[PDB]
Amino acid sequence: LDPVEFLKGALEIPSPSGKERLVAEYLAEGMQKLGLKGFVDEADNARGQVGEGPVQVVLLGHIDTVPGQIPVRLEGGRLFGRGAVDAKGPFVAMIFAAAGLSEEARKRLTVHLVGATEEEAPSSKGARFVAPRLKPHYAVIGEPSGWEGITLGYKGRLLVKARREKDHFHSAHHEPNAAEELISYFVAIKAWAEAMNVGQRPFDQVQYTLRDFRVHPAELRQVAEMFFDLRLPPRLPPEEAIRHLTAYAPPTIELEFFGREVPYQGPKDTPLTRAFRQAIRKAGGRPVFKLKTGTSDMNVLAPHWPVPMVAYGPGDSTLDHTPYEHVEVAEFLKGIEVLRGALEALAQT
Amino acid sequence: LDPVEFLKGALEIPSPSGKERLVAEYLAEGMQKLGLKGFVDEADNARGQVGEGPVQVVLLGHIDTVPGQIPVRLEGGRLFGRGAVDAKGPFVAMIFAAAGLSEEARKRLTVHLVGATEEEAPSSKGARFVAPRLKPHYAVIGEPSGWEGITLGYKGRLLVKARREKDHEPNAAEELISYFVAIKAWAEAMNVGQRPFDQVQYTLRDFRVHPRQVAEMFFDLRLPPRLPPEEAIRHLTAYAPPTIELEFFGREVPYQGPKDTPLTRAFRQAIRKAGGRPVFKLKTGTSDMNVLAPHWPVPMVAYGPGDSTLDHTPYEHVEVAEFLKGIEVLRGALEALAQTH
Amino acid sequence: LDPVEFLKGALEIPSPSGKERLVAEYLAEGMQKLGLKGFVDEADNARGQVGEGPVQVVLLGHIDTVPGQIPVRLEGGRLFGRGAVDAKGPFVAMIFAAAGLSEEARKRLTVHLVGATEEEAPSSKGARFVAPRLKPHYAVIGEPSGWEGITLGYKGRLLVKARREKDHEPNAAEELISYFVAIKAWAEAMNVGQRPFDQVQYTLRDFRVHPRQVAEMFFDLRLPPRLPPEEAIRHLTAYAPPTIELEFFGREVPYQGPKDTPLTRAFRQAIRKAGGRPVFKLKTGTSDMNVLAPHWPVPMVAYGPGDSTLDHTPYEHVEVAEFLKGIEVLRGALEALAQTH
Amino acid sequence: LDPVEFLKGALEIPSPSGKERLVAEYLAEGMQKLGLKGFVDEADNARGQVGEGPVQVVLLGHIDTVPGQIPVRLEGGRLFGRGAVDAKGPFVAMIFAAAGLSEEARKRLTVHLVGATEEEAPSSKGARFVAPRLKPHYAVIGEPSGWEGITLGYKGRLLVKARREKDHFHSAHHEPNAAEELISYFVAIKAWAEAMNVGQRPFDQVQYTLRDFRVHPAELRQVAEMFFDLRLPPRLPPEEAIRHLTAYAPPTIELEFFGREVPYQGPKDTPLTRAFRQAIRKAGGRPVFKLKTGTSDMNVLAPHWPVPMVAYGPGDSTLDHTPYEHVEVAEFLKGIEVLRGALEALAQT
Ligand SMILES: N[C@@H](CCCC[NH3+])C(=O)O
Ligand SMILES: N[C@@H](CCCC[NH3+])C(=O)O
Repeated sequence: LDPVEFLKGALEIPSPSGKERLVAEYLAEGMQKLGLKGFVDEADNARGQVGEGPVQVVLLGHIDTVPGQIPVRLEGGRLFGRGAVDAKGPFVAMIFAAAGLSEEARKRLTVHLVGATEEEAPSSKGARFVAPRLKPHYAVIGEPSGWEGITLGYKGRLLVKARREKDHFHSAHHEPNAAEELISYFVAIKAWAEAMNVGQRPFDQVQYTLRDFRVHPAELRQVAEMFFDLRLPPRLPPEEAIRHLTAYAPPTIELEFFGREVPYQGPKDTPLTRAFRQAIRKAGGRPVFKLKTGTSDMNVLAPHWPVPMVAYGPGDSTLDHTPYEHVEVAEFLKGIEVLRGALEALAQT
Repeated sequence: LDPVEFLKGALEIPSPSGKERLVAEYLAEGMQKLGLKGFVDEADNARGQVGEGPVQVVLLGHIDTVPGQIPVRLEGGRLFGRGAVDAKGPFVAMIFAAAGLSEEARKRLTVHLVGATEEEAPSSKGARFVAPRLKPHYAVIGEPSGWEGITLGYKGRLLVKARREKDHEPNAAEELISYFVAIKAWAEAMNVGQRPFDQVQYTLRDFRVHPRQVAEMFFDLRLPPRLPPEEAIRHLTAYAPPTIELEFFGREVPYQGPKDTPLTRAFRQAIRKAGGRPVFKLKTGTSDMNVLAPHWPVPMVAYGPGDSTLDHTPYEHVEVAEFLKGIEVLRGALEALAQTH
Repeated sequence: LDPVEFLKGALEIPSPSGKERLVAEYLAEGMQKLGLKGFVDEADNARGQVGEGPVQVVLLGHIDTVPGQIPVRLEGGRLFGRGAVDAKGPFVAMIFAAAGLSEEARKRLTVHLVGATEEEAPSSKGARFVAPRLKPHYAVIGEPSGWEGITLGYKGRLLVKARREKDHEPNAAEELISYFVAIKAWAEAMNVGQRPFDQVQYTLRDFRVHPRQVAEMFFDLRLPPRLPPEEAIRHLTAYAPPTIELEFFGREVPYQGPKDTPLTRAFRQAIRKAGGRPVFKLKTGTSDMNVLAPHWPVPMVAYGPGDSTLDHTPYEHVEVAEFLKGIEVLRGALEALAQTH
Repeated sequence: LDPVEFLKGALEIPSPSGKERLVAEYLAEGMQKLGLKGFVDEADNARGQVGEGPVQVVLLGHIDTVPGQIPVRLEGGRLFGRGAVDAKGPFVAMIFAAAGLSEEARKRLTVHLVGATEEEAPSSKGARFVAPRLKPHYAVIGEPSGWEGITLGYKGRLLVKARREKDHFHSAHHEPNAAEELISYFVAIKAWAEAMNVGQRPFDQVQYTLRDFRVHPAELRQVAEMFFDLRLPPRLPPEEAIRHLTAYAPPTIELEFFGREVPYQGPKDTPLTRAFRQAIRKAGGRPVFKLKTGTSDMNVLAPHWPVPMVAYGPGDSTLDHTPYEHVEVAEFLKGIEVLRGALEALAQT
């Protein structure tokens, strides 16, 4: 069973959020064959396990991707595919790493593998299913950090739907219509963020994105709806961010919040962090700590698992969600090498 | 034929822009019966004609409405329905006023009746159909002035489609918002110290986002005399970088006619005789008056019973008493200017 | 002593906050002469006292003004000057009303007169000096209500200094602007649908830029009952990142007293007897009523002749007739509540 | 006469705008000694000349600096001083370059040197004095481009003073006061620029800077004043930019415009451009074309001299106006070398 050919076959199985079963089965097979006792759980996660040691470590990735396949090709040193980077590659690298684990290490560690479902959706159903069922001492989240990167944190998230409906009236009267009231709210949110962001590094900025806007063709009534989202710095968790957005909203506007995720930023010096620092050096690289603008199951899991936790994976995260998503094979391989080393170093304490 | 019941039956026939034929039919029927030689023209306008005299008077209204039907009912002295005020009401008032003209006036005037199609749309197809097919000495536009009101002017108009196309920092939609916010701030600065007729009005009609990335906005400007379409277009294209593509359509010139005119004097007398106090008005929407001024270089006002603040609202209605006063005023004004000739 | 000429002489003495001594002197003099045992206290307040009765009534006004002297003149029935309305006028009206009290009332009431210092400043030093030195059963605050007007309430207040300090993309000044623009947008959203008394008012008082780079702003908020100082402070500090430093001072609680009270009833009678129609008012500024409510848990209103829209303007004046009606109303109200006791 | 010691002595003579005479005299001396016939003109420019050829080339720098000396020290390979980079170094490099010119080149070229006054002020008096007096075939503007850089353009400029005065009134009334009306104008300008800048590279963006804001302590009247400036892309020259700012200003606001400068962006392939491309290669570097966000006498002179023109100078322009302004000596020297080569290559056609 070869790392890159196993990944390729993973990439070839489409797995938009909610439709992960086929790939879970595949990942579970490969894990069965590698001695990781693979299976597919009640949430359709790809599950595995190796080792019998008392130190519980969870290697948790996600096996869903954003919708829309890209044809898979190995060409040059680059493997192309939806999920190459985000994040079938990272999770497959977890699988092979765990598969090549020392007897010494299978003595100190019990390593649980979770290919989580619906990480790309608001639910994170998969990570949430597993949260009350595992009690790790350490957790590694499979998201692309680059093979030399150790990511220490990810921003939180808030999804907002805003709505205005009112009686229709002539477009020449000075009173704003429903769409305009929504725009004006959004503009107020921009102003709020600009003030909130003064002097702040990107990890500490409130960021917003207008995702959708719809206006009903008006007849008796005007209806407009707006979907936006925020990426949340540590200083502004979701419940605080809701109080702010609510205070900036006039009473004419209906708000619905969802996809609440808390930010997470872990300390620079833990057993886990040293373990990866050492493994990247062994593998011949220069480790760099990273903080990421995105949101991951690290945010989802932090409230449940009060333990040292980082995110690691080969590949370049700026290829998330693009039509030419790919990883360098040599990077993917260094990725496996780093995961194994990190586990071994963990076991050597 | 009863004025109010005839209007009611007009309201009961949906005539959203482009689908005016059924109601034109009904209006033409009614005009036949009244001795107004009713018919439907090629542009599906309701047409009628009375009189033989040398001086041509056009009473031009419109018979399309914006969409959304209001259940038609008579209740508490008010007739409710889409078009009650804008502008089936005013046109029906024109029909009945014409129908009761003295034989004295029918020899001084020839009076043409046009229930125009597509006035609520960018085309104004209706009014543009008859523009070169009639040669008025005077013209009255049927839009709600209030029964004691005579409307001297309507703002011009410009419609705009803005488009932005990108690749998946801020996205196409957000960039269109920045444009919209700048044009708003521009309009506020241009408007400081101006009365409503002299203000620029800038409205977002629609905003469409398509998950490359692409977004469009449609805007609707109403234009004061100091800022006609080609001027407004120069500002807007100047504030748009080449990356935001603008399309212009629906251009109409503002119009504001003089306070003292034979038409104007006729209506003030007609109004006083009907027991009211006449009041000049400038309207902040746009009308077929704007479409027609460039073709008919003649005295022109807009008149009709009803309160224009109900235009396009879901409780559109006219007061019955006021509607009847509309009929009376029209007839007397028509009468007064037969006397001046 | 003539009321208007006495007021005039008061206006003619500058009393910007902190420099009230000369005019307190003059007011104390005048109160001596009137048999009101005039003096100047340690906080430089103008003080006076009349009556012997068990029920203490405080007529408290202020004698400082904002800076900028207006040439004092009597002209067209109007007395012009800094303080004419805010609030030398109301206090002088209180002096003369007290000076003409019946001997019947002088046995029911003891009436204290305070021309407070520094009411225009954050300190309100004056009113805070007397707060624990008097024990009123009722209190009247001398601020322009209009002669037919009785003021039930004034908004609270919060002052803010914002500072930003950097190294020479956007500069410190611009970043302070972003904060200001956000707090404005916050206030507009909080105010939608609220009457003025229930609105938050957010004013830029000063903006200082010093070419590291450093800039400061000073803001002045007026606060509705639903948003007192400590609440307003929680919003503002929440919307400020740590990089923008906020200082709070000048906090005053909003106050809005009940419509039906012996004080309130007294003034409505006094007003009717003076030939006017009494009207409750809520004022959008801040006053010593706000400073004093927390100390004097007793019925309280503000009253004085003059139109408060002239506060702080360069044409500040009171109409002479209205000023005299102020005297009359005050006296009658004082009289009416001696009768209820 | 040594390049770096001559520069050092230039840096030691303070020359804030308007007070350049002392340094002009010094620069003129050195030019006299080097055979460039130095003198100080009616505008206090440092003037020189070398060569008798029919091809007129002007090497024009500026000898004024922003106010505020920094103590001069040669330490490490770095020479510290107000003007090291902007722009006494560049002009001194012009002087020594011209001084070491071939006989072959003094035959084809007449090279005019101008150490212009008041370039850092709105006037640009010095460049404007010289504009009607020289008819170059080529012009090189002495501003720091880096020793490997050839700058092809600089943005234009507009200075704006805005004022509002009105009758004073109570701070609790909803009507905005004078300072607030000015802020609101500025905010409108921000919105205008944000829309103008959609999709635009920095050289093509309208940029603004609030320079000062004053509010009179109000007594009978409110007075507020605001000073800001714009850096102007090629698509928006100063007269167009005035129409825009004026349209966004309500009639209550008084505007005064000044320091109008037109943007300039020259073509990539001219005799001058090839001449510098070749000289940087000879000197062992990789030439890069640059467009700059700042404004220079290149903008001032372009309308007068319809000829190929670039900006060149050793040093890093991000040290303009900072308290530790300096140039690497070795860079300064490469700078001279490049200027000479460029002149020689010009003469060799
Ligand atoms: N009267 C309608 C339509 C104007 C366009 C004329 N074809 C309006 O104000 O929107
Ligand atoms: N009445 C003044 C001052 C209020 C502060 C009381 N010490 C104002 O509205 O600004």
